[PDB]
Amino acid sequence: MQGEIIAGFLAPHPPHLVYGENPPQNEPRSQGGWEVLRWAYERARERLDAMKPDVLLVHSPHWITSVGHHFLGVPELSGKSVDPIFPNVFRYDFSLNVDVELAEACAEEGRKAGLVTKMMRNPKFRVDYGTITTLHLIRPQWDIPVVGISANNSPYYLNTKEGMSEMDVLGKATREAIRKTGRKAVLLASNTLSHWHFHEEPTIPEDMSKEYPATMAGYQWDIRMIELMRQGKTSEVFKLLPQFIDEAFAEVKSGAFTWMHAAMQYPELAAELFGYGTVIGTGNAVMEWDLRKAGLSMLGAAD
Amino acid sequence: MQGEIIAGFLAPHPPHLVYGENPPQNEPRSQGGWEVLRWAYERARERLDAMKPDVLLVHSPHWITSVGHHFLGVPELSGKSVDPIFPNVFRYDFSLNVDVELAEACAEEGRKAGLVTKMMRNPKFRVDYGTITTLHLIRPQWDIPVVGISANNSPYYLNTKEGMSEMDVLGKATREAIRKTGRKAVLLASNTLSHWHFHEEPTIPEDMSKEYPATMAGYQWDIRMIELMRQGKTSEVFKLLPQFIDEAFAEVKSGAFTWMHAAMQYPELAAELFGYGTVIGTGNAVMEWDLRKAGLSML
Amino acid sequence: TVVSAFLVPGTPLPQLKPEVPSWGQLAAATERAGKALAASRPDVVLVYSTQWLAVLDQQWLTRPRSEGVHVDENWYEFGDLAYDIRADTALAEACVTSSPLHGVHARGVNYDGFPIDTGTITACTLMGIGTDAFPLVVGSNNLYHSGEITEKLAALAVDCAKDQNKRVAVVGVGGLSGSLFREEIDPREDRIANEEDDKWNRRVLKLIEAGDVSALREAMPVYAKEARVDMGFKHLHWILGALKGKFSGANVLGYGPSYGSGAAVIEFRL
Amino acid sequence: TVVSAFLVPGTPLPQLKPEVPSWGQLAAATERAGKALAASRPDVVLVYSTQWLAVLDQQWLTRPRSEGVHVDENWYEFGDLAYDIRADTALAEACVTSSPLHGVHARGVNYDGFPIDTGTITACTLMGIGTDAFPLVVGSNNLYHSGEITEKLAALAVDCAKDQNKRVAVVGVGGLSGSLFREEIDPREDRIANEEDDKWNRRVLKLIEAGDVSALREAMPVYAKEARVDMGFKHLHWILGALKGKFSGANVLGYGPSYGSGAAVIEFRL
Ligand SMILES: N=C(C/C=C\C=O)C(=O)O
Ligand SMILES: N=c1ccccoc1=O
Ligand SMILES: [Cl-]
Ligand SMILES: [Fe+2]
Ligand SMILES: [Fe+2]
Ligand SMILES: [O-]
Repeated sequence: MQGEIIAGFLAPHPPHLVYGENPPQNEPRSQGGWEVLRWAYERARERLDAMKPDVLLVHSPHWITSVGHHFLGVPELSGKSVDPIFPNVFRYDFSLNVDVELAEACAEEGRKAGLVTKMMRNPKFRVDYGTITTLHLIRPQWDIPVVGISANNSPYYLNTKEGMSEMDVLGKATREAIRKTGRKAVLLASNTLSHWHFHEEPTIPEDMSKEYPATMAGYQWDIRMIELMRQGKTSEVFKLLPQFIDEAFAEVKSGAFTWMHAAMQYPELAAELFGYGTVIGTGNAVMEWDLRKAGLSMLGAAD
Repeated sequence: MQGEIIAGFLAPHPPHLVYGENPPQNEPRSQGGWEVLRWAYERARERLDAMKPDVLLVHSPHWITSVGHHFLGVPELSGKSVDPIFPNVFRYDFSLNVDVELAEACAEEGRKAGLVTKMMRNPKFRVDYGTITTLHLIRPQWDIPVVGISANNSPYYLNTKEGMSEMDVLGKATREAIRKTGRKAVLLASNTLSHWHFHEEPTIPEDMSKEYPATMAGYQWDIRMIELMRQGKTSEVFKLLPQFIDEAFAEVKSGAFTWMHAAMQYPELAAELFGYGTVIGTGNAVMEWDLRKAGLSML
Repeated sequence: TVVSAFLVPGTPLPQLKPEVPSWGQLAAATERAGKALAASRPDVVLVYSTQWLAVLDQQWLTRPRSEGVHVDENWYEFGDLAYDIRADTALAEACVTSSPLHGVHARGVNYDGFPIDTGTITACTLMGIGTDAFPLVVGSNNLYHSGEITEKLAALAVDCAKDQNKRVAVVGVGGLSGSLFREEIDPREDRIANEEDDKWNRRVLKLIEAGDVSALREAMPVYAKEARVDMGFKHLHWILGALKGKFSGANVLGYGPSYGSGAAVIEFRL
Repeated sequence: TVVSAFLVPGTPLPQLKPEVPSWGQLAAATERAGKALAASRPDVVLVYSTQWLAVLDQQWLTRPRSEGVHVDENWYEFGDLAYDIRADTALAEACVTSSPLHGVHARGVNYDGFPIDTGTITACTLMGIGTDAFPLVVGSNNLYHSGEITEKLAALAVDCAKDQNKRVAVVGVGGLSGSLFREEIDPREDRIANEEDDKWNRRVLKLIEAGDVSALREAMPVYAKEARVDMGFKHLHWILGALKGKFSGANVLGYGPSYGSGAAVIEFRL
């Protein structure tokens, strides 16, 4: 048995993308919307469909923890996820399955590496709206076990550098958990890029004639970062990540993007851009690092 | 023998997409722009690069002819293509080669099919900016011969249905020419979708913070139409086309899209969307019908 | 129009595990604050919680009855928070309307399953508010709003209450110093994270006891920065705005730790 | 300010193949208009060509010197149209400035290799304008502009010329009826496509000779629809605008076919 990281996805969680799809789980109904980003996710969906992984691991900015890094530790979780900011677009009934064994492995290896880690064992816990949105976007069937990871406070409470350093440690902790368990895993970094936004609610939100970048410079930052990734210049994206954080208010400050690449060992590998679009002005890219195609997917002999 | 129609691209001609790339042959220099559409074309470029075709045929809305359908008919054409509406973004020094044999075949086959056709034999003719833009967008190497076809007046001077019927016949004539000459060709319909537009650029044309659909209705029509052809419901696309043209003011009225599909025999085939985006508010999609993968390429 | 004013913690730890003595003291203090609230006989409770976050427009809770079971995303190990929260829809809806006339775009939020924050929930439970007798008008903590704007929302809401002939109890929900421990501790050994946070808490708590609004006002921004105060202490600004920058003094019914952070229950003497 | 006025055809067929009798007569007639223009001693020639298409801003030619060889994309078989067009940058730039003050966003166009239209080129060649002595101020046919807006652009330009103390010759470049044949013909058998167009062309040609602006304006829009007139007859609106909606008669120097379409040379009497 060998553990494997099949691929890593930049899988952002803007809820408007599920709103525009009108799945059965979502209560409110739209007249469509954001189909560029949505078509980008159909490309992502079919790539994941072919992977047939054992587990999806996701790192969400909207489960914020102060005391270390937390992992969903209950086998079955469910609920009604209502978005606090866009309740008119996202009220989603969900029911998911947690890969508790791997989640515990991750927590274990994280602790061993010097992070403080916790298992979430309250079965009435409501999984965060960011996690539910990304999972639906990449996998609407809800047929793959998940490992939900919290985004520890460190990047904001301490500083970007120290927080990123924790996220790096978390990532290599995750890789080690995956490889010891022998799981065939896909990674999901639930981060949008530039997060400058519209401050106003636009009556009929699906109106794509009123959807565009909030700023020029923020869009310019997104393109520059997106180009480097598809160029395979991974060390250059991470060297630029802090300045990108500050000037573009990028959601990767939350840590998912660093956690993912740390788990993949920062591969100098060309990423595929399924698509880029804006939602309320914020830049969102749906992308993939196919480690299996690069031959970098296999981690080592499991225990 | 074995004549082949490898694939058909919906390959629109916004000059802004070349402005954003800053190629050697385009004079003005941008700070980037329209990279979603440019990334869409990058995919289209790879697909064309792998096809290894003898020739690229293109039908352009910006070579307008009143008296029938015209074809490039001199071996080498070159010049400085300056866009009359957007001269600050597009001033492109070009040099192309024409597949004169095939162009003559198309004209003769159109003639035999009841269409009036003509060969353009004037060596100082300046190939239109739309043909030059589309060609650069899928093949910036300029190393594949082309057949430049004009867009006859009929859709506008007569009406949409009579115009589309002439494009249908032109498409069939084109198919026969490729079949008879044994060419392995790709088709290029140089049309944008919805053409409602802004009434000015914002001093900095590259400012993508000021780039979005002109109207909600136009965008919705575009999405509806390209989703349909993504489902391979070609018959349904062409039934909606006259209404789409009227309401979305779509450039497909020019006839390239009908010409391409007519030559392909309206394949009920799922098309691949490389990308949708907006330029000055107009809807532009870059798409492919891979007849080689569908086993429908051989004539 | 304002008959009562209180500041109470947003932490659920006093509710969830009162058998930790200092946590239990804070819970007992909140309970007592609720009794004082009731004795002032308000028709509505004007609530602001630091954990009720808005980023677009100002939100005002407009659902008549919101009921559910909430599990705090940090303190889930310590139990569940059942709630049955009533809103004064007529008054909340008037605040939504009045807000743009005071330069703040606002909406109501009336959705089944809308995530009411931990602070609002624990305050309701311990203080016995958000009932049919003491319904709530909850205004959001918009992350882009300053203290000055928060004061404007509070006064704006008090005026709407005066128009509807309703006595108002004002409740601000949030912590003091915010240096939460970043490792797991024994809850019985909980204490203020550091001495500097403790001194700052005690210093400002005494300014509030004395009713020294002038000195309090100039201390607040420095305090908020240096002691990492919950959300810039805007929950106090909420009280100040409702009171129109004036109160005679205060009674600190409890001051204690909450996983390293500071927390207090304060009864204000108008 | 305005010293002469002309309407001439946009078709290149008279210039390119004058050996065809009907096309030669129109070519000769345009040259005769050229002489009449020279005799009025203008400082600039105020030009509007039906085939100079704009879509966004109104365009005004501001390049001091444009030269090249234009090949018409319909009539390339009959030869090449060499040109050396001189512009009055001062007056054209003044027209660019004045345009938005009259409600029309406008821009200058100064680029090496800008596609000057067939109409403007053949008009320069045959009339002998676009020289250093008779430089052009060319204003585009914007497709979204009506006849009334076209007049506003022309009068605007004439006012700019008044300020610069310049004698202006006005030239409208475009055809009459537009029922072009849709198959190839023997040029020697060219004629107006049908009687109806001929009847219409002749009817309004007579209205122009009389100087009956009131009646002409009544006919123009109906004429334009029914006889498929080149670009709504806006090249006439350009003349009427430049003459402030008034003139006293005209001489029709020539009238004949251009591949089914109607074409004419009109000398106006101010
Ligand atoms: N990160 C995002 C981006 C965009 C819109 C809505 O969420 C978020 O707010 O969750
Ligand atoms: N079809 C087009 C759409 C948009 C803008 C410029 O180029 C075009 O001509
Ligand atoms: Cl909390
Ligand atoms: Fe987010
Ligand atoms: Fe076009
Ligand atoms: O166009």
